[PDB]
Amino acid sequence: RRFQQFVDDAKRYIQQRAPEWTDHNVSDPGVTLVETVAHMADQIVYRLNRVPDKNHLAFLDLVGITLFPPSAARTDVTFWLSAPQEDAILVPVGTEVATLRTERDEAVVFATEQDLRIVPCTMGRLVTQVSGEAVSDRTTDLAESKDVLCFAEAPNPGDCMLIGLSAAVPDCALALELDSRVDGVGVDPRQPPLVWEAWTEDGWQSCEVDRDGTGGLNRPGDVVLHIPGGHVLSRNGGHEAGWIRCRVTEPLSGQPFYTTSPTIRSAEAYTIGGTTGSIHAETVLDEPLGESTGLPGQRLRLEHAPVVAGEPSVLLQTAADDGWQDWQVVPHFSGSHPDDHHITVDATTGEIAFGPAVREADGTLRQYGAVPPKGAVIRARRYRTGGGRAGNVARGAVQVLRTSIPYVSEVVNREAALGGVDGETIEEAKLRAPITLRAQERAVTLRDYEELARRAAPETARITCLEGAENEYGAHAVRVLVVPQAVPDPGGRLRFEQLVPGDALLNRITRHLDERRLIGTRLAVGPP
Amino acid sequence: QQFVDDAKRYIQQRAPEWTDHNVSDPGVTLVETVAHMADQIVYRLNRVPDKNHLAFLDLVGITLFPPSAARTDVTFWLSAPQEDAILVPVGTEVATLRTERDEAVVFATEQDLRIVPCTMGRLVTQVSGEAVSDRTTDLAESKDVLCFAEAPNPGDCMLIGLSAAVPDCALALELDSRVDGVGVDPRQPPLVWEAWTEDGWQSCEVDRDGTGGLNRPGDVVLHIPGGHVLSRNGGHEAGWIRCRVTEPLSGQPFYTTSPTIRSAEAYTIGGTTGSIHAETVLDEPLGESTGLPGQRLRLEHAPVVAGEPSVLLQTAADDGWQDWQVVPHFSGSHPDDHHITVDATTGEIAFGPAVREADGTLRQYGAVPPKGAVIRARRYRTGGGRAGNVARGAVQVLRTSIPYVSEVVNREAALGGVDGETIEEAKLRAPITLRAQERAVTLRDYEELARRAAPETARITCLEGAENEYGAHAVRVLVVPQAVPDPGGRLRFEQLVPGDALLNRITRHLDERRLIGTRLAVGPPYYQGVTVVATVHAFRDVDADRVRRQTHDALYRHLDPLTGGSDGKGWPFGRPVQTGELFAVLQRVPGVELVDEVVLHPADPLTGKRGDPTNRIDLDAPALVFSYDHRVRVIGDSA
Amino acid sequence: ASQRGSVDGLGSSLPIASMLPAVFADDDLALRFVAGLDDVLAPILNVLDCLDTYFDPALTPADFAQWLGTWVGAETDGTEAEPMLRAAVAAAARLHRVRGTLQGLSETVRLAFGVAPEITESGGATWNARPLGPFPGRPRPQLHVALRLPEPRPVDVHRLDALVAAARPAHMPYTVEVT
Repeated sequence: RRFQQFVDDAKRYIQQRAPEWTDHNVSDPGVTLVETVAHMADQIVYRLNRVPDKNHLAFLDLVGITLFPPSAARTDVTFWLSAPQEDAILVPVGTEVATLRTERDEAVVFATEQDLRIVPCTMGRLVTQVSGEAVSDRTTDLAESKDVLCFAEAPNPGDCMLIGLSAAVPDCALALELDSRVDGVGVDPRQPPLVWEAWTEDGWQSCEVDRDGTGGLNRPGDVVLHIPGGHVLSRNGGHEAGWIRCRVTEPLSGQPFYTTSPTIRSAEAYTIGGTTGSIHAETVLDEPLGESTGLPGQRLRLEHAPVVAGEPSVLLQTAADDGWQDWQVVPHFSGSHPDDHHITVDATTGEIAFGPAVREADGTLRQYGAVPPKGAVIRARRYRTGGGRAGNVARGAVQVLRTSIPYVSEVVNREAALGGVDGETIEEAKLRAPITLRAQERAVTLRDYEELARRAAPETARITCLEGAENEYGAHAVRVLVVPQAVPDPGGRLRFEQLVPGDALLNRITRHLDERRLIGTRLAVGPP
Repeated sequence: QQFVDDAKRYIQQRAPEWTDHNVSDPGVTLVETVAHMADQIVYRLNRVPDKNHLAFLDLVGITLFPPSAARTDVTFWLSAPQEDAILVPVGTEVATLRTERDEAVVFATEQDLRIVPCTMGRLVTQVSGEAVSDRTTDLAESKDVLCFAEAPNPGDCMLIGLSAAVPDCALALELDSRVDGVGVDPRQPPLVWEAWTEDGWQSCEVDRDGTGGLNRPGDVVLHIPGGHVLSRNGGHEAGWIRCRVTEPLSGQPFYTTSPTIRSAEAYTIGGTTGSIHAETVLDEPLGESTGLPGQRLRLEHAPVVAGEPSVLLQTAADDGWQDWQVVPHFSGSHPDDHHITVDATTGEIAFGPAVREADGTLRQYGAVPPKGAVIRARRYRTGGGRAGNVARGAVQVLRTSIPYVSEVVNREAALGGVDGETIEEAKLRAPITLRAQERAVTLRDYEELARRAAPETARITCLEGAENEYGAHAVRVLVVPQAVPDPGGRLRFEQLVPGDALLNRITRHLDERRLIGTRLAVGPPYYQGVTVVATVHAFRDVDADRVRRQTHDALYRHLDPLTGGSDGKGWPFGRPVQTGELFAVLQRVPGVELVDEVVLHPADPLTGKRGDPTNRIDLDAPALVFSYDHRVRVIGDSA
Repeated sequence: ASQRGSVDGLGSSLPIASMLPAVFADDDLALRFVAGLDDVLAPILNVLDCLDTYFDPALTPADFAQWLGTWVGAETDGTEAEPMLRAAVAAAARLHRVRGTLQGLSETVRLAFGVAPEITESGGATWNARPLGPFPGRPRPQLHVALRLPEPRPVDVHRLDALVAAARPAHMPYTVEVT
């Protein structure tokens, strides 16, 4: 707008020669450089006029604006293995599995969150069952010789098959053998939509298919499945194994069922892999920064992505005679005596600050936070990156597991990344302040009361706020009329029942307007 | 507020703290120790916090108030019944005397108006409650009948015929008369003149004329209001004109020998059309819009004048042009609204910006014009200023003589014309828009929003009123207009009551941003006059005459409504009137030795009544003291 | 005055010696003397290096804290204790966003005394699906402020009276009760 100018160029500083003091008659080749080498005033004057981004953070904090923080993305990491021999903790927490590195850029590295365990899964009880035919305490239909009849040959909606899964573990990939003698007209495996369940403690839960010889047992197949959570199975008989339900849906017009399904002869259950969720993160060790200048207010930057908001992700080590001194990060400085060793870090960038110093009245250089002595080497022992948009990895891209600790060989994610969001920049936040600072938030006048209802429920068609008339209680209360949306039929008529707003719609409107309501203004809503 | 506390003389000379050179004033190395450059740095360093304040102010988004343009009403007299057309072109700047020390404030005719050279139609006479029932035809030339029946009946009226009525001008109807017997004084005759309109009957003003009505032959120069339309009146198309007659009205002269009617002729002297102190810029394009959101555009005229259609931007829709609204801030926009903001103090136009949300998506506030569409600005208004308020309408180049029309007249002083606020003033406006955030709610807000609504008022303080019958209490605001010492000292009163404009204006701005459903009241505080009579004995070697002069005024200065009290500002609205606090005033007056006693009387400005003698006066909280003329006895051996 | 003089024992991020030419850096008097000139100019580079902290209310010197209050209207009059001012300026801009609301009176009262108050008023928020229902807030307006102070010195009532005076929305009466 109307800004003062603070520039006085360098050359017109040496203009101060003042040869009005006797016995000093010298030119370029004279030991008078202490005059010229004091040109640093040119740098100081130039630095005065600048208003860098660091200040713009303060006036954002001063007016109560919270900088938008960054996040990361979460995917579905699935392991693979070919030797299902036992059970143990084969996945230490935070196991790192990363995408392949190509010519383009350094690969993005993920990290697991929950420990995964492989399990030697076997079978329990397999019994013939049709729609309406309960188990009725039967366990040995296929454990003995002969064969078990798939849905009593003829299937129908509500039909099911009885399997057992010994020692169920909520996170594993299970493979089942379905050996059925072929009889009648064969069908494509995809054609009969055989939905698989697991009968969890909360009830039946669906399952997906990742093989061809599944359901449509025109040939003896090996159905594989990833276990969707824990379960206990409907314990009836003599097998406390886990459960999988082979429920059969209705015969679709294009996806029909065929009578006399094959009779299963042999079967075996054994797990293959494990599926878990991962959060985009990484751990970096021993990133040295430089040498401290021993001055207050030092700032250091890390040449990597924003740190991940968890436990203190920066462990600054300072060289000292006794060895390595470790600094603990603190949220904001506030109170920090010179004795304490405290630092400040930025979540959304690598800017790491230090103890700032101010000179109040009488000087005394009141120092908040200690200062590393001159020449000390500073290194980052621990560093947890992982935030940002660059975690929105394409489906089925992550392929290599880091350091190859366990027996596992192949890792792949079946679903694309959820998608993180980059933290807002200082420049970006400089555009929010004119808007987000003055968004009403008071509900004073008539126009604001009707407007605020829309922000609480944009789906509403008409809202108007009419003040409670005189000769009424509430100390000049207010009334709000809400008109829910509705299509009045192709027939040109609309039922009155449709005009009644939903109870939740009234509540969500009332809940928001209660907080921004002014003191002592009674409100009530409802259809006119 | 101070970063440094050094200067050029502040040289530390701590070289001895390291080295051993031991001359306080050497020939040379002291000169090298002399470094003014620090002084030229710290002086520039001290102003850094100020610079950060201005730079950070922009972040809050507050701007500078654009100047407002003074508006005036002017009338083109003709002094002839002719010129069936608009007379004077729009523009024709008029100004004051072009003195070399004060620049003449120019003006500009804004609008245009067309009048009709109408002729008098029918002529009728009737009284209150009785129809016309007269000749109604021949009164135009003959068949004389006494006017108003020579009696001041309440509601006597007179219809007048005017073919092809004039919706907007100043009328002048000739009704000659033979005046004899009694001559009624031209000052304030008891009649009311009204003209028919679309809505009904409104009062019509009257201008200067040489006859007082029915005292000498002559016409009357009525001021036809807007909305006047035509109707059927006998054999003419006459716009109805009414002449109410009132009673003797507490002694106002009225006649019983009223002169009759002689002839008729219409003159339609001139019309009315306002003008403002702001030039116009017509159809100035800004450039070609691009599909990007958040664009900024400039103009070629810096101080844009405020107003509801401040710019009136238009975009090239497929149907001519599509207009744009103007909003002070963009936070209230919508994803498909048409809203613009303008930094009118520097002529900058900014469209709607695009803001990223927490989800990482975009929330576009305000629609963006389609790519490749033409962006054009209909018109601006530049100018306005404090000097735009003319005094008495004495433009003095108000075109007294013109070859075309007789005269153009501007009597009533122009209003408005608020100057653009200074940048320094804005720093004192930053908390108000950051504390109140508009929409005044609490007690302090009414103390501040009143100033913003009308800064020309001297001072405002708001107070809760008497409780109502439903348990609440309507808000009350007190107004003290700026006062000038019109009489010989003290104040003349009747200036502390606002002229029905500050009451309307201040309340009007507040009422829109007021608590809903709560009554709002404004007015002046209570007043009561106090006269301080005493007796002070002067010294033995002083002139009591000056002591007599000094004692009266110095006593008065303590009770000033506008700048009284010990502080020297307006009274704190509730400080009781007391003698000891006046006793503090008396003792310090020059040429005094001792004081005998002080006597105080409550009083009112309406009359010369003096209240009972008392020392302590109970002054109500929403009230102010009134200082009056007072005398004290000065008995002493004076010189 | 403020006494913002030079500070002993402070270094600089721009040493005068480090900008000197080569060979020049070999002398004994030159290196020592020119280092002396650093002492007078040292603290100027400190405030330029650390200017962001000179604006944060939670850390900036006391003088600016009162000045910072005027930027956002913190109502700093009457406080003669530094730590009391520290919270007011930082928290001032948050209050004005909700000034006059339910939490507005409570937080401001809580801010001035450190204890959360108990308030009862004439208002509320309810919904009814029934057409044209009532609004049972209260028959007449009323505002009450109650403070559970541990040490009620008989001056808090006036302080609560003055403080709540600017908090109420100029619409309803009030009363002050202090433990």
